[PDB]
Amino acid sequence: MLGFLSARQTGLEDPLRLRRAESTRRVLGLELNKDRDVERIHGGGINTLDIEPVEGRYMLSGGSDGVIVLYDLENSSRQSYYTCKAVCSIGRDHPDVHRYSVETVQWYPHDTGMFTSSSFDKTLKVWDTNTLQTADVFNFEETVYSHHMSPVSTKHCLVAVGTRGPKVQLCDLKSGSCSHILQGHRQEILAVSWSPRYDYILATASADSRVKLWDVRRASGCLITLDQHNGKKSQAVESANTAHNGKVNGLCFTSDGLHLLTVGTDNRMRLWNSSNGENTLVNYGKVCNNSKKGLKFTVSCGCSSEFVFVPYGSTIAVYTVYSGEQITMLKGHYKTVDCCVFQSNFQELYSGSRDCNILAWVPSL
Amino acid sequence: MKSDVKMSLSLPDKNEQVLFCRLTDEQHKVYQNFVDSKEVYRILNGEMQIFSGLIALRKICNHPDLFSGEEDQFGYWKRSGKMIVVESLLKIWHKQGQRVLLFSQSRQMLDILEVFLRAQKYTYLKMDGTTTIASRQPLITRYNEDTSIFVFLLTTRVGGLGVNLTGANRVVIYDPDWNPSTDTQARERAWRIGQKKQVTVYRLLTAGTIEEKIYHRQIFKQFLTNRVLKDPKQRRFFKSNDLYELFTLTSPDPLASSSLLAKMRARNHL
Repeated sequence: MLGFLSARQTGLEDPLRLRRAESTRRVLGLELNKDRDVERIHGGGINTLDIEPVEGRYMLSGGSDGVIVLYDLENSSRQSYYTCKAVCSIGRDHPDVHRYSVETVQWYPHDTGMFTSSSFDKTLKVWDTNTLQTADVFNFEETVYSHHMSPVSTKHCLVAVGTRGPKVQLCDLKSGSCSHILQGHRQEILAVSWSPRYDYILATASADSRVKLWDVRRASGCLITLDQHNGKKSQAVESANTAHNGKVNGLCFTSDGLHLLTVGTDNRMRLWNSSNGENTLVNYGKVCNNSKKGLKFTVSCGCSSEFVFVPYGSTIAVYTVYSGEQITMLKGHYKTVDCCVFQSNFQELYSGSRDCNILAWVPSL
Repeated sequence: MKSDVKMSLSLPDKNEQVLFCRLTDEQHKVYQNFVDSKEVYRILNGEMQIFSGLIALRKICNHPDLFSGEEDQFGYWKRSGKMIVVESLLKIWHKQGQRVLLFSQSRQMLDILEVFLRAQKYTYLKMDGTTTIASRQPLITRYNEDTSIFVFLLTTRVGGLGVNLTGANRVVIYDPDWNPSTDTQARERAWRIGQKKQVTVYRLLTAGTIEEKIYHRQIFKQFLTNRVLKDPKQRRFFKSNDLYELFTLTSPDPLASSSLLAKMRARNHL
């Protein structure tokens, strides 16, 4: 490294080099921090985590017991050891607490004052963070597997909601209009994800092994259906053009939004060109998932090389996105891992799991 | 609507008078009898279709063509009150040298109106679904091009729907419909761009009969359309309960998440 400091100091390399190279080095050194803990408040498994996009200070967490916990990730104590204390909590006694498992929880992008949470009680509740009261409730006729707000939409404030119904619901938080539906899937939609690049592109993955990208502005159905083979097995599209050979229970756009990572119960991850849905043929080997619900996985941001952190049974498997090389498998959970979320400021990873624990992975040294 | 553009487009004055016609003696008798008839009673019991009754009632209010009664041939004007009113109006307007546009939801009644206008010296041009389609646009153009043609009988179904009839000045809606949109487009045939003369709309209705209840229906519909097209603060239609007692005769005499949450709280406070 001292070469890196000297190169930054003398202008030989752009400081961007030291940032990104060091960010990468930090990601490769991710290790279970026993010098950091997260306060145990979930009686049930953690299904979802969400670090706020602005300032990355707070984390939401949704449990199988229906409670939403709001953690503070800043070490406000002077010690080197600290527990991420829980600021608020939608507990068992809150009048608005979810009746069943909270399946997704998300900060409103652009502002920390509001977050949204969807459950198996068939509701997507919008919360005022400050008063911690629901501002809105959208009821669905069918259990919600995942929702997602656009990280980029300064213009629209739609929430895409995937339920066991075959239809994708768009809920407009600006005047509450939960009628709009995207039609074209055939089984439960297990994962929805807005593009981080395009304001109105939504990718939706379903148990029918198909992933569709939508232009929700458009009135003419899906843009693209991801196809494993890109045409080697080509059929008049009625059942072909499956992204996977099982259910597709996970979606994640890469940071710059130019590629799409899908994980399905064929124990594969694929990398897709988000513009024409073409398969890049990145291998990734075998990625064990048998989750019957959505599988929440993330990518890294602001490193020399992009990484994807995928729950792999009871571990987090780290892969290089564009080459497939498995960096490492982070082994610290006791039961299957449900969600991992990436803290882009410090290359920290938080992962919840069915054993009612949230483990912080921080770079070593 | 034609209020956000009126100052920027300069249309002439429009009027929407309504006339509550009074049913004549023979008309009253046939109506009073048929409401008391066993057929209406059975319809009230739901034994068969209501539509038959509604047709019959509308016909009665429209002319006694249930039963036909020299100078008392079928389609006689004096036999039905609305025709008396039409006579008076067309008389005054013909004296005004003005072009009239008379609409009727029915087609056979348009025929009785036609024979009437023969009985008068009113030069008309009739246009319904039976008039040939190819002769349609030339008929409209003809009526619009010269003022010789005085009145213009029209069935509302072809008479509405995109034809331009700026030539006519006075519009009278002779027969109500269950559909407000029908009569609305009918009356709106005149008051368009290019109407360089004032136009008034007369809705001829039979007080206390079926036609008033149909009027109530189409008002309630119009309010429902207003509640969702022009503004949701519509006033509740308090006049009627709108039941199946319409068979009676009762003649007169980025948003920063606080704007969002504020908006949400507003909506969910209601």
